[PDB]
Amino acid sequence: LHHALIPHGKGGRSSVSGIVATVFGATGFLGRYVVNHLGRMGSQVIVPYRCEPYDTMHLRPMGDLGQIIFMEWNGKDKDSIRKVVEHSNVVINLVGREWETKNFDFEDVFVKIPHAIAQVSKEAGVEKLIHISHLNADIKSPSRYLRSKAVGEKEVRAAFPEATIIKPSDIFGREDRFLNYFASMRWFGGVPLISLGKETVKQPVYIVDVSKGIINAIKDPDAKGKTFAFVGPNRYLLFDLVQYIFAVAYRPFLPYPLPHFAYRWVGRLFEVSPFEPWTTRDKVERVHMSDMTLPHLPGLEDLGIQATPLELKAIEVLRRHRTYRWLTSEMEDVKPAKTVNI
Amino acid sequence: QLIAVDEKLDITTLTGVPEEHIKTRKVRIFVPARNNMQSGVNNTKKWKMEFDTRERWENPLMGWSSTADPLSNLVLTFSTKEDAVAFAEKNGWSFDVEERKVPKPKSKSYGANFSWNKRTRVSTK
Amino acid sequence: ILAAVSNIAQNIRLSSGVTGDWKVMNILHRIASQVAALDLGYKPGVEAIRKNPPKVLFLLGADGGCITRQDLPKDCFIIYQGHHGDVGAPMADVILPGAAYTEKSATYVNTEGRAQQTKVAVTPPGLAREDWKIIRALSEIAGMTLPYDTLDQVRSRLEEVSPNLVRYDDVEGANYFQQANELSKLVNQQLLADPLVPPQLTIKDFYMTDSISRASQTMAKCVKAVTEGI
Amino acid sequence: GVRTSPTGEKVTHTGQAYDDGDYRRVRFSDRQKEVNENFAIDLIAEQPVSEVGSRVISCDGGGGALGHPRVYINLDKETKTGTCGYCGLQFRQPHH
Amino acid sequence: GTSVKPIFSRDMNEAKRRVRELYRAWYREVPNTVHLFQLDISVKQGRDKVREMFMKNAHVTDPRVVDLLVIKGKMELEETINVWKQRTHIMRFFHETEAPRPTDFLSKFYVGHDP
Amino acid sequence: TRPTIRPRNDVVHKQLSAFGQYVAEILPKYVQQVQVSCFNELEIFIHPDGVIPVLTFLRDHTNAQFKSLADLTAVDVPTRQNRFEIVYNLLSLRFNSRIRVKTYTDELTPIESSVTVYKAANWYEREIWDMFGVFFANHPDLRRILTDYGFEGHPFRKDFPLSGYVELRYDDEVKRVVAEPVELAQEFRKFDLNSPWEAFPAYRQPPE
Amino acid sequence: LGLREIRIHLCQRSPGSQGVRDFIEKRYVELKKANPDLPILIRECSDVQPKLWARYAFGQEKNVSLNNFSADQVTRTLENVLSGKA
Ligand SMILES: NC(=O)C1=CN([C@@H]2O[C@H](COP(=O)(O)OP(=O)(O)OC[C@H]3O[C@@H](n4cnc5c(N)ncnc54)[C@H](OP(=O)(O)O)[C@@H]3O)[C@@H](O)[C@H]2O)C=CC1
Ligand SMILES: [Zn+2]
Repeated sequence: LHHALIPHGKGGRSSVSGIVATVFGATGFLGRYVVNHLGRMGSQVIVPYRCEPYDTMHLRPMGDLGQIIFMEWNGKDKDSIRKVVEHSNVVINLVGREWETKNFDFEDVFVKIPHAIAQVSKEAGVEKLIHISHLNADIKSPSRYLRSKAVGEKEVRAAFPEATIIKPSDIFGREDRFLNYFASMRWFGGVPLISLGKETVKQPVYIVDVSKGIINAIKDPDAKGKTFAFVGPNRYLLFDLVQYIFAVAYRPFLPYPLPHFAYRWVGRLFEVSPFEPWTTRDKVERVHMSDMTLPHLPGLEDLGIQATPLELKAIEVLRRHRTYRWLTSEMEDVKPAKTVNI
Repeated sequence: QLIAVDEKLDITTLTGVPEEHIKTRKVRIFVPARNNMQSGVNNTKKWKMEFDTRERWENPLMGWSSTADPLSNLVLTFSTKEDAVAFAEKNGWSFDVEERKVPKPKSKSYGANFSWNKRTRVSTK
Repeated sequence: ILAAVSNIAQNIRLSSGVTGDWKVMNILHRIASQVAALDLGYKPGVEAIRKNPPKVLFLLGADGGCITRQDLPKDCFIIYQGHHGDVGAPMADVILPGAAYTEKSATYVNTEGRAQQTKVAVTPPGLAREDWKIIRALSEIAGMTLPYDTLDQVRSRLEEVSPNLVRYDDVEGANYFQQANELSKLVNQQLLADPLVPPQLTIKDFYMTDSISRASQTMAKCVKAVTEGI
Repeated sequence: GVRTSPTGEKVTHTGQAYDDGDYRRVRFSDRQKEVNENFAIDLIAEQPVSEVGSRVISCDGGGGALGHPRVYINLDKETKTGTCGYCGLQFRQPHH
Repeated sequence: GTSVKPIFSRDMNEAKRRVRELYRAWYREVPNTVHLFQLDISVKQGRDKVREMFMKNAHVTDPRVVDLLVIKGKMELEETINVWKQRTHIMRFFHETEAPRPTDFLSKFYVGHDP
Repeated sequence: TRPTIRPRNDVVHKQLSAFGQYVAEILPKYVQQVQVSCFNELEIFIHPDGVIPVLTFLRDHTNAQFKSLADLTAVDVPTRQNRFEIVYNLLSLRFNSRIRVKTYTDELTPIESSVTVYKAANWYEREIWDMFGVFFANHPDLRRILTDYGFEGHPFRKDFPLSGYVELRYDDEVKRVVAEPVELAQEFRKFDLNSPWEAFPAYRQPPE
Repeated sequence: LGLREIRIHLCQRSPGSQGVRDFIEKRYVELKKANPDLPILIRECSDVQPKLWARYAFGQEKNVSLNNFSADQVTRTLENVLSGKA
C-alpha cells in the first residue's frame, strides 16, 4: 500500500485515510458533498477547476492543511488531465451540465470528457475510477442528455474495464435543481404539468445518500467493476410529488395540464438565455419521464446505505421557499404524500 | 444536617469525560525511576498517575507527530499511593499500582580499598 | 546432563541436610519466552514436529532455523507472525505483521520465574497489530472465537492456566527437588563424549543473536570492531 | 552541492527527495519545491586549514561577541586536524 | 454514617422527585424548542433524545450526585429557553457529522490499534 | 545581602501577626490556623461553615473594616481529600491592609454563597463553579460564565486535558458549526524540566 | 473425549491447601510414574482457593475445588478424573 498511504488515526480531520482522490466536477451540487465526505476522513483531495477561483472558496474549509489541492484544468486537454491524475489512487467523475452551451454540447460533457478521463487515468496507473451516469440512460431515449449518458457509460467501460458506474435518479438537496424547479414555478401562477403529472413516476434520492454511497464504493474491494443504481425508498406520481412540495413550502398549488408541444415550445423559448436557463426542452423531457426500475443492479443497501425518505429531508430544502408567516412550521405537519410502490 | 450516604464515591457522570476515555483507559500509579544519567534523587519523591500510550502518526504535511488521544499529556502528582488510588477510583479509571523501589543501604568502607588479603583492594586510584 | 547435575545436588542435600530455603538446584536460561512457555504447558523442543510432520505450521516469531521445508511434507502451509524479516519470513505462505516488545503491554518471565510486564512506548508501524489480537481475530474468522476480548480478559485466562503469570515481581516458589530427582532416576540415558562447548565462545558472537539484534547496524559495527582491530 | 533525483526533483542538503511512488509530490505540481542552494557541508569543506605554532588553539568564530562561545582545541594528533565543534574551521600545527 | 452534607435531597426519594420535575419541564419545552430554533427534527425525536440523556445517568445511586445532575439539567433548560443556545448547540446532541464507530472486535482490529 | 536581596519589614510583620491573633481569639469556632508570610501577607485558614460569619465580621468590625473584596478564586489540589481550596482576598481602605481567608471543599459539598456579604462575589462564584465545579448554596443566579454553551466538564481542574475533548469546525453538509472529538495535527510536546537536585533546603520535607 | 492435561493450582502456605500439599509430598511421584505421558502441571496459587483443572479434546475445560481436601480426597478426585467417570 506504499507506506505513506497506510491509514492512520481515528478517521478524523487530521487523520490519514489512505485515499488520494481526484474529483472532476467538484464545484457542483454533488461535488461539494463528495469533497466534504472525503476531507472529513483525512483524505488527500485534488480539485480540478476551470471556473473562477472565487467559486471554489467554499471548498477550502473541507480539509486539513495541505489536504485539498486546487489545479486548473481544461476538459479538451489531455495533458491537463494527466497533470491532475498523476498521483491519485482514486478518480471520481462528476462533470456534467443540464443544458448545452455554445462550446460544449451534451456529447462533449458526457462522452468525450468522461472517455478522456478514463483513458488518461488508466494510462497513469490510477487504481479506481468512479463514473456517474443517470438511472434513465438509454441509447434510444427521447432526451439527448440520457442518450449521451448511455454512450459515455459504454465508452468509460471500454476505456477503464474496472470502473464503478453509479446511476442515481433525481438527487434532491439544498442546492438541487430538481427540488428547486418545482418551487420556482410558483412565481408564474400555475404549475404546468404534462397530463397533469398523472403518467410519471419518480424515485428521488437524497444527496447525502449518494455521497455516502460513492465514499463506500471507494472503500469497497468488491465494487470494482460493478454498476449501481442509487434510488430513494419511495416512488411517487409526479402530481403527488409536486403537490407535496407545494404543501411543504405552504404555497397555493394550482396545477394545470399543458400539452407536450406547448411545453416543448416554452422550453425552446427559455433555451435562448445566454445565462443559466430556467428550463430547456431536454429538462421538460426528463421531468415527465418515469424513473426506470432496475432490480438486477446493486443498490445503496448493498453499499450499506439506508435510503433517506423525502419526508424526512424535504423541509430543509423547502423552508427557504416559505413566506414569513409559515417560516417556523414543524416538519411533521404536512401529511406525507401518497406513494405508488408496486 | 447530615444524611448518611452509604455508597462508594463516584463522580464520573459529573466530570464530563466521554465514556470512551473512562472505560477503555488504564492509568499507572508509580514513583518514577531515577534518571540513570544523573545522581540527584529529587524527582523520585512523589507519586505519579499517567495514562496509557495511544497511537501517534505522521502528519502528511510537514511530517509532524499527530495524536487523537486527549489524555496523552496528563500527569498527576500525589503525596502518597493511597491518594492516587482514591483519585483513580473516584474517577472510574482502571489502575495499575507499583510499589516504591528504594535503593538498599550499602556498607561503604574506604579502607577496604587497601585490604591486606582481601579481593577488594584497588589495582589503581 | 540434567540427571547427573541433579545427582550432584541430591548428594549435597543428603550429606548436609536442608538448611532451610537455599535451593541448590538452578537452571540458567537465555531466551526471554522460554520460562513462560514452559509455565503454559508448551512442550520444549521441536522434536514432536519432526515426529509428526504437520500440514499447517504456525511460526510465532520463530527465526532459529530449526525447522525448514526439508523437514516438512510438501504443500505444507507455513504461517509466520512476527515483527522482523529473518529466517522465518521468506519461507512462509502468509505473513502476519506483529508488534515488537516496545510496542505492546506484554508479560515476560525471566530465569528466576519472576513475571514482569512491558508497556507501550510506541504503537506498531504500518498495519502491524498486537500478537494476541491477531490470534483472537483469526479465531473469530475460523468460527472458534476465543473467550477473551481485552487484555485484562486474556490476563485472566493467563491466571487460569498458570496463576504465577499475573503476580508481577513475585519470585517465591515451592521446592520440589526431591520429586524431580526421583523422577529423573528412572531413565539412564548415556552421556556423550563431546566436550561441553558454549555457543557464545567469544565476544564477537555475543552481539548478533536474535532477529532484533541481527537487524541492528550498531551490532554490525560492534562485530566489525571486535573482529577487525583498526 | 545540488543534484537531482531520477524523478527530476532537487535533492536538499538534508538528502530528502520524494520517492517515485509517493503521492506527496503532487503538492509541487503547478508550483515549485523550495531548495536552498548553498550547501553548508560543501562551503565549510573549501576553507583552508589554519596553521598555528601552538599545541592548543582558540576559536570563537570571528567577530568576538558576534561569533560562538570561545573553545580551545588540542592539536597534538598529527594524523588529523583539530576541528572546531561550533564553526567547523580546521587547525593544525606545522607538520613535516 | 459517612458524614456527608446534602445539597438539596436527604434521600433518593426527594432526588427522584426533582428528577421527575426536571423531566416534566424538558418534555414541555421540546416542542417550543423545535419551533423557535427551526430544527428539522420531529418533536418525537427531541423527546426521545431527552429520554436518552436522562437514561445515560440511570445508574447513579448518590443523592448528591443526582442533585448536581438536576442542577446541570436545569442550567441547560434555562439556557435553551432563553435562546442563549444556538441551533448548533441543540444539534450537538445528535452528532450528525460523526461517522459511526464500530464496537465489535473484528472491525476495531481492522481499523487500528485502539481497543 | 544589600543590593539584590528584597528588604524586610518587621513592623508590618508584627502588626499582621497581632491582628491575626486578634481574629483567632474573636472567632475560635471557625479559625483553624493563622499565618504571616515572609513578605508580610496575613492568611487565615478557617472551617467552611464559617465562610459567612468570618467574612461578615471582617467587613463589619470597627477594627477590621475590610469593605472591599479584591478577588475570589479556587485552587485544585488532587492529592487532598478535599480537592478545592477557596481563597478570598480582602482589602481594608481604612487601615490600608490586605487579608487572605482560605477554606476547603470537595466535589459534592456546597459552599455558602457570600453575595450577601459582598456583591462582587456573584461573578467570582459563578466563575469558580464554571472552572472547578464547586457549587455555591443560595446563589442568586448560578450558571456558566466563561465556557461555551453546553460545554461539559470543568477546564481548570487538574485532571482535565489542556486541549479538552472536543473541537469546532464548520460543516457544509449540515450547514452549521459542529463539535467533534479533538484530533491534533501536532501533539503538544510535554517537557520534563524539574531538576533532580534540590533547590531550597528550607522547604525540605521529612523523609517519611 | 479424552484427557489432555491436568492442572493443580495449590497455594504455598494456606491451611486450605495443606492436604493437597501432602499429596504432592507423597503421592505425586507414583502418580507420575503411572502416567508418563500426561502433563500434570503443578502451579502456585494466590489467596483465593486450591483447584484442579482437566482439559479434554478441542479445548474443553472444567475445574474442581480442592479447598480443605485431605490427601486421600485429592487422590480420589484425581483418579475419578483419570478414569472414565464424571
Ligand atoms: N439530479 C442530479 O443532480 C443527478 C446528477 N446526475 C449526474 O451526476 C453528476 C453531478 O451532478 P451535479 O453536481 O448536480 O451537476 P452540477 O451542474 O452541479 O456540476 C457539474 C460539474 O461539472 C463541471 N463541469 C460542467 N461542465 C464542464 C465542462 N464543460 N468542463 C469542465 N467542467 C465542467 C462543473 O464546473 P463549473 O461550475 O466550473 O462549470 C461542475 O463542477 C453529473 O455528471 C450529473 O450529470 C446523475 C443523476 C441526477
Ligand atoms: Zn569556531
